[PDB]
Amino acid sequence: TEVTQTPKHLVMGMTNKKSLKCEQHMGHRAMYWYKQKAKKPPELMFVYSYEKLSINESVPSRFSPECPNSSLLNLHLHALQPEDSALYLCASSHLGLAGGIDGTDTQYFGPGTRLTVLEDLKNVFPPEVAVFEPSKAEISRTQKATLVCLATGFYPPHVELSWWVNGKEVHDGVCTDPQPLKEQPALNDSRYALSSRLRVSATFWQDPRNHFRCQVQFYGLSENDEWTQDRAKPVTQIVSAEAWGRAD
Amino acid sequence: AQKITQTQPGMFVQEKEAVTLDCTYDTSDQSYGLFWYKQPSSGEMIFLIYQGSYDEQNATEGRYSLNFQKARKSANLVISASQLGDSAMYFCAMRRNTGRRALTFGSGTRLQVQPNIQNPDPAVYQLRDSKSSDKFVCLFTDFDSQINVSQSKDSDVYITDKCVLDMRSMDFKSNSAVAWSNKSDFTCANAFNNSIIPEDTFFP
Ligand SMILES: *[C@@H]1O[C@H](CO)[C@@H](O)[C@H](O)[C@H]1NC(C)=O
Ligand SMILES: *[C@@H]1O[C@H](CO)[C@@H](O)[C@H](O)[C@H]1NC(C)=O
Repeated sequence: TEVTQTPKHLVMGMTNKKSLKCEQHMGHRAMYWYKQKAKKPPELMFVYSYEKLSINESVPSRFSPECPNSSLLNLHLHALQPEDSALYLCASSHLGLAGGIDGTDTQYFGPGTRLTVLEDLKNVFPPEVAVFEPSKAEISRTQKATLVCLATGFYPPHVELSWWVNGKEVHDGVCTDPQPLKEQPALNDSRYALSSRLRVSATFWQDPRNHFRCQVQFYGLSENDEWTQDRAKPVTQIVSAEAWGRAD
Repeated sequence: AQKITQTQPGMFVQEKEAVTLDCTYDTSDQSYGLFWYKQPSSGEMIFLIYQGSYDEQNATEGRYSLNFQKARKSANLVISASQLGDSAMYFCAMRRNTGRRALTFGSGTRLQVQPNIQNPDPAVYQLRDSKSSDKFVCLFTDFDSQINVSQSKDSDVYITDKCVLDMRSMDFKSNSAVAWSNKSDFTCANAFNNSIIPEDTFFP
């Protein structure tokens, strides 16, 4: 009882060809594509009724949608432009026949394809990670210890941060910035930074056999892409920083 | 055509209090439906509540209710007993009932749910890098949910938003915000120097 969409992230240039997939298994016969630019509302692109295009909101031809089955709506992409960077949202809803019942045909949305389209692939950089240890003052005054992890210098701004303690991912006592932060706020193609906090008891941080790892999953170029620099090709990758609990 | 207006861009509620997010609309078609959807950090659009234009039964669904006044063209969302997971971008939306039922979305209103700070201890601590001992960050923590953290006017000093941290082991909640910068003049004493900070804030 949900809509799936793949890929969840996508970085392309102005030459690549790619395709977004949308799938539902509720029996819905109305399917929809919406485009959500950053800090803007979602905007209709396409509507399909019974697998046939009903609405095309003047979407430029380089977007080529397609409905091979009732459960599946594709969007084929080629020759995109940087202004096409957006969150592409799939939706679906019941559509009853003529003279049939009129219910609340609520639209249910997929999780969306985060799409970044670059003028040049030069712009893509992976995060640098560092971990900062809790201060003696904090432990002495709160009997608590707050680690901070900080990812810096990355582009595009879609990364996934998690904390791993003694090998197992933790969720309690975590706080991650809901949104990244521009490092050069006056520039079009700014690189980005994101910070997270993990807070534990004073004893736990002082236990020197406890490991703390901050993990940043970066979404960048895939293997089919063509890198043209002595820098390392920024493939979808994991960058990490670690710290040992210490006796102080 | 259909227009949605959400005047407020951002809201705050204390945990367990109710909040009202405002929405008015215009439509030419006299048969329509009003929607609210929520968008967490994750990025998905979650259906909350629906109100058809001829219901004459003000809508309610879980902790959500809909102040629907057609004469005023208002469709406010009331969220009861706010929980910390309620923080997200809330979108007012509308469709005609007569055609393909495509939604038009408002500009959206961000909601930030705040914890009731059990015992404030506003401090600004300094945290050292585990690799190279010189680089550092500044952590402003444990203050009351009233306090606002402001971006630096300077563009080379990065200041984080408010973040809400829940240690379910401790049954304890705290606010924090992070500051860092590569200028040699930047320290913890001046890091938040253009945000209104409680006077007793501890700087070890
Ligand atoms: C949608 O409309 C635009 C403008 O009329 C047109 O160029 C484009 O090819 C159309 N797309 C489809 C899939 O019909
Ligand atoms: C919805 O709530 C408003 C209060 O803002 C009330 O005046 C209105 O009558 C309610 N709608 C219905 C259909 O009762």
